[PDB]
Amino acid sequence: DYKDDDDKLDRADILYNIRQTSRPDVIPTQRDRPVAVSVSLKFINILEVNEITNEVDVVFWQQTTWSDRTLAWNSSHSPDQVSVPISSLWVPDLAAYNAISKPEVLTPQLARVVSDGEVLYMPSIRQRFSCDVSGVDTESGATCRIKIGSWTHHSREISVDPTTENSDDSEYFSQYSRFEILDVTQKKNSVTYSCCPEAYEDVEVSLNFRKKGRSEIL
Amino acid sequence: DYKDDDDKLDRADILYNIRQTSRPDVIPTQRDRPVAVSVSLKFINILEVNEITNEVDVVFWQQTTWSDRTLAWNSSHSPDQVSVPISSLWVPDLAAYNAISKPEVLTPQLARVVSDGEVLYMPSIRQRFSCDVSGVDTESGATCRIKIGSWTHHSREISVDPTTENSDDSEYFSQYSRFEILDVTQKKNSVTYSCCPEAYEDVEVSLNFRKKG
Amino acid sequence: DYKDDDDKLDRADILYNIRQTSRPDVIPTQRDRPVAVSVSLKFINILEVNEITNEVDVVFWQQTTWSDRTLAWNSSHSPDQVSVPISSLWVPDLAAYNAISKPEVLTPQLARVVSDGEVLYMPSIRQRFSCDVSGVDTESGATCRIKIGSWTHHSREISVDPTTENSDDSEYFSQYSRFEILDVTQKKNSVTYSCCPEAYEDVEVSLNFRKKGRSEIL
Amino acid sequence: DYKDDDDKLDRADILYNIRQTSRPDVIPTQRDRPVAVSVSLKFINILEVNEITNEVDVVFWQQTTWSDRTLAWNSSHSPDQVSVPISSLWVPDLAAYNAISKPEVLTPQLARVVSDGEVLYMPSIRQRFSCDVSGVDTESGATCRIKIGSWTHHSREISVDPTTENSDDSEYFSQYSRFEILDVTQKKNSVTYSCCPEAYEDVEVSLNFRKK
Amino acid sequence: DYKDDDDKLDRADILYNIRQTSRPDVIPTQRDRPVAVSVSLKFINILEVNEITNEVDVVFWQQTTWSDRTLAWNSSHSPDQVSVPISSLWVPDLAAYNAISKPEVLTPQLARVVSDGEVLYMPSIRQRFSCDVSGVDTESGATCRIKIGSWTHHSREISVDPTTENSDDSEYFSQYSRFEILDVTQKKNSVTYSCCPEAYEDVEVSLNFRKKG
Ligand SMILES: COc1ccc(-c2cc(N(Cc3ccccn3)Cc3ccccn3)nc(N)n2)cc1
Ligand SMILES: COc1ccc(-c2cc(N(Cc3ccccn3)Cc3ccccn3)nc(N)n2)cc1
Ligand SMILES: COc1ccc(-c2cc(N(Cc3ccccn3)Cc3ccccn3)nc(N)n2)cc1
Ligand SMILES: COc1ccc(-c2cc(N(Cc3ccccn3)Cc3ccccn3)nc(N)n2)cc1
Ligand SMILES: COc1ccc(-c2cc(N(Cc3ccccn3)Cc3ccccn3)nc(N)n2)cc1
Ligand SMILES: *[C@@H]1O[C@H](CO)[C@@H](O)[C@H](O)[C@H]1NC(C)=O
Ligand SMILES: *[C@@H]1O[C@H](CO)[C@@H](O)[C@H](O)[C@H]1NC(C)=O
Ligand SMILES: *[C@@H]1O[C@H](CO)[C@@H](O)[C@H](O)[C@H]1NC(C)=O
Ligand SMILES: *[C@@H]1O[C@H](CO)[C@@H](O)[C@H](O)[C@H]1NC(C)=O
Ligand SMILES: *[C@@H]1O[C@H](CO)[C@@H](O)[C@H](O)[C@H]1NC(C)=O
Repeated sequence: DYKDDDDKLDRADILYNIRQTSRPDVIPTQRDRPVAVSVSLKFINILEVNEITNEVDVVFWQQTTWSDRTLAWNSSHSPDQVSVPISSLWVPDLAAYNAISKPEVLTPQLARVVSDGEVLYMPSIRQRFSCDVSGVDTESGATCRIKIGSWTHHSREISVDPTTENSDDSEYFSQYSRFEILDVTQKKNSVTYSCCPEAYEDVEVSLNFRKKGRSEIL
Repeated sequence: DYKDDDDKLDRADILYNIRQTSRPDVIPTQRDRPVAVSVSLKFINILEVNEITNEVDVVFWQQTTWSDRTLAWNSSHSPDQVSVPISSLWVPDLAAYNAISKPEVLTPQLARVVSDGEVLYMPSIRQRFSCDVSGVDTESGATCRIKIGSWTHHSREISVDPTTENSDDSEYFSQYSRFEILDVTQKKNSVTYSCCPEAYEDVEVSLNFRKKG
Repeated sequence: DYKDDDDKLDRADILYNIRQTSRPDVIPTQRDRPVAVSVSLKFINILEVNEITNEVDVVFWQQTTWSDRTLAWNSSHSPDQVSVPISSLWVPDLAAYNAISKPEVLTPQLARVVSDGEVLYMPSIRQRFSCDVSGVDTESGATCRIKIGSWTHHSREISVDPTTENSDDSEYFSQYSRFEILDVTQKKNSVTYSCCPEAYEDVEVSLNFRKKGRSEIL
Repeated sequence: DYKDDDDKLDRADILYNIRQTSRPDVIPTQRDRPVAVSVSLKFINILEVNEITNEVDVVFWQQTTWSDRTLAWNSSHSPDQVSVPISSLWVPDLAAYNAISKPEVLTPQLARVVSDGEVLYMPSIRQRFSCDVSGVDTESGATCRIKIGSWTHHSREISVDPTTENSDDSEYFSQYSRFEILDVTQKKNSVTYSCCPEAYEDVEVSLNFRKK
Repeated sequence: DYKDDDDKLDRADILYNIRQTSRPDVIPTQRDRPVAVSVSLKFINILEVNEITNEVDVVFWQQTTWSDRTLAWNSSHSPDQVSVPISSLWVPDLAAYNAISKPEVLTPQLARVVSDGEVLYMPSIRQRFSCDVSGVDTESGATCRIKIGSWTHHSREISVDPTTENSDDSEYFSQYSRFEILDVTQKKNSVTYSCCPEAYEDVEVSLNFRKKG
């Protein structure tokens, strides 16, 4: 309930409840279905691009959501959401398969838990990637592909699905970047290896971008 | 009162009381209203300015204050204030929305708790930002804007307000910097996204500065 | 069996069982044989090659497995595998003898424990090495050798064995690298020092790689 | 007692006593008086100097001492001193007001606790500062001032005092540096802010140095 | 018993025994004598040298050993040696007097404990030092001296013994370095300061090296 959101004791009790029920290390599979993790990257900046080494340095908000209805509560007379340290929660073990640096989280490591069991987590992350930088200094731009999925959970355990297919991230991308975004495409993809049987679901993020205000030869 | 400030046992007891009462992970919403967080950035140094990439590296003291009346005590014959490790306290989950590096805290992670429940927290932070660097080597200078607000609490849970809206920062900015400030303003601002319902309050800090001639 | 894989209470109980049985600081010697650790490096990216200093900066997945039969459970009607924080497990104290930076782990620090007691651990690691970079700009390429073994356990306590002896890592190495891999060979080798006659087993990883576009103008 | 310093059980007992008595988060104020913190910086290395940006990169030993009498014990027949992890002790919340990087501690984080309750702590610290570098290539040299005081305790709670006003740090400063030290002065100084009522005591360390 | 080395339960019990007896924060002084620490550096690489600033960036293995007989056990029918996380053990608080960066430890932080109570600890460390780089491009080479000893324990509490062989230096030093080692000499010395009592033992490591060519 909206009116009761700022009831402190209620929030403290909800946090207590969440921590009693939460299993931070066990996947919240419900009904023998995989955990449906939804992921959508919102690019904030493109900081370094190297066309020779095919490397980019970027900042993005990793919009992440999933359900654990064992965390759910009756919010008819209590807050609808609270913030929770992610150390108290299970969080999907996502990794970018083509990252070449550690994900640097720039933000407080808190998630929102909603009374219906939905969890929202959105770290601001600075990270470097190996991807196709060719064409960045052209009209059509470069297309850098970033693949994100579970590091240890195959598709029967975790499914990683995109939220919105196409965007140009206009509400998020810095107007002061040297670069501009032409399109961001986010699609389901699946990876397997010859060594190892199971398939892994990932989201393949296609970042099409170019140098801004480039001087051309016409 | 200040005459009892160095009563060690009193300080120990106050710290004990604070740790018994404090809920570090719960917003201290009193009277069913948002937590009023007051913030002002005091710029100490401008370390690097890259007009190629529109990036700045700065050091600032983040003066931060709010109230949690449940922490209050009667200081008629006891210390007015004590220092407390911030891990013992709730602290607002502030973030700079246009930061491009982690906030590096340079100073002991302690806050002051006043006997009326007021909390004062002021880390010296070195951090990099993406902001408009155009004009830094002109008379009018550059204007670099930094937006600071709660990362996870919307306006009904936390309000973030500027302590003062206008400053020359003269008491704080390093006289030895190769840069000089023309103005620092701090304004209330609201942020919303099409994806999401609620609004998030922030403080928009506008740093107008130039390379000294 | 895999129909029971998403039974969450079962997963929680396996994790509990593993944590009750696991001795994280004790080598899991079975019978009185050394722990047999299988290791195979899959190179993902070659970030920097410094011909002046003979140094390389690389990213690789360190495919690692060993068994601890005391962790095994009956999985007739329970999950075959779970993910486990490596803090809950013994892991081999592997080190690269010619590393010149710390191994930076880019991925969630989780392992897979299989119901037969097998443990699989595969961190993505960025690390710098001192090695022979000569030849990198030639058809034959450079051969960079990295020796990896236990830091404190001799051959009677831990044996370290390569899996695949030869490969070009085509499933793993980035197509966007300015380098290309000719061959990755991984062989057993033994190290002793005049101070200390006890043999230490290691895998010698020979990375044969070359710069793309070796022929240029000037 | 000299003879008992290496009595290991005695050292373990003292450490146990210290940890039972110590309040690491409470200032050790005695007799309604501020904690007297004595501080002296000894510069070891001047690693980088930038005359354009007025920044220096230095290494120094922060010689720090104070007393907590509640830690004292009778050492007539036991060790006079032991080493203690600082996480078991209260240590002053000192910070350099013009630091522009994190203090990087290069040494084991241990203090010495003396049987009279004196505590000695001396980290080697690498840190960058914003200060006046002009004149560094001249004979008179540059004078870089570094202000060190409590970050959260005002003068009623903690006094920060120099041990020794003048020195050229000869036993400490690297002979192999490309800079040389002319003089290091360390003086009491007091800082007040228009926002806040009380004064904060600090040591102003004036580092007079030049390129060789 | 080496045939009993792989008895897992035996190893678990030894670790239990070590952890019950170990005092990680107390110097293991036996018979009212200083802890006799043996320590020597084995250089693996010289990565960067700057003759202008007199700085070197090197990698070495810190061969370290000492005794704590309270850890001893009877190994007639049990393992002779086990690996132990150093968090479970006292370790000498060694530091380099002329270090200008943190010691970056590149290896698992385990020590070996032997059934006679000997402890062996050998971190691979990358670290930068301020030292005499003059002569590096000459036949005579440079002589960079690195001074290492206890940070807080004087000579009556900890002694250091750096005596070791060096004709095996090519077993350790990288063949791929830009530099070559002429000699590594490691000798006892003592340090005192006018301000303070006691002497602190150190190991003066003289790294005599030159650029190849
Ligand atoms: C696919 O799943 C998601 C998850 C989160 C979001 C999301 C949340 C969101 N906020 C709540 C939130 C939840 C948790 C953490 C941080 N933040 C608000 C807000 C506003 C200003 C700065 C920061 N966060 N803002 C935006 N733009 N997106 C969207 C989709
Ligand atoms: C709007 O909220 C605030 C919060 C703090 C301040 C504040 C506090 C303050 N000190 C107390 C304090 C409380 C806590 C932590 C550190 N410091 C004193 C002082 C002086 C010299 C260095 C350090 N701190 N100094 C200054 N200039 N501003 C002002 C407004
Ligand atoms: C010689 O021993 C090994 C060990 C592991 C592997 C292994 C595991 C593996 N995955 C499972 C796993 C277990 C644990 C941790 C991470 N990953 C799958 C997978 C797929 C996409 C990204 C990540 N991991 N994938 C690949 N290619 N190899 C191979 C040989
Ligand atoms: C104003 O307060 C002080 C505090 C300490 C000192 C002090 C202590 C000191 N040592 C003891 C000590 C205590 C504790 C920690 C480290 N060290 C000896 C020694 C010698 C060689 C390296 C290291 N330490 N050496 C020097 N030069 N100064 C001086 C004044
Ligand atoms: C003066 O005291 C010492 C201590 C250790 C050594 C020592 C130990 C040693 N190993 C055992 C060990 C003990 C503990 C930790 C790691 N390692 C073997 C070995 C071999 C290959 C990589 C790693 N370690 N190797 C070498 N070269 N020296 C020598 C003298
Ligand atoms: C939630 O609680 C309210 C009042 O406490 C009650 O009327 C309502 O039935 C509850 N909802 C459910 C689903 O039990
Ligand atoms: C506060 O404390 C003093 C003495 O400690 C007492 O005189 C007074 O009544 C107390 N209550 C209030 C509300 O001040
Ligand atoms: C495993 O448990 C199943 C399930 O009840 C049972 O049929 C059988 O006894 C077990 N199988 C073994 C021990 O091989
Ligand atoms: C210290 O201990 C000795 C021996 O127990 C005792 O005789 C002496 O009186 C004590 N000193 C003080 C000052 O109490
Ligand atoms: C050591 O232990 C073995 C059995 O554990 C025993 O036979 C022997 O007497 C013990 N003492 C010595 C000195 O070996």
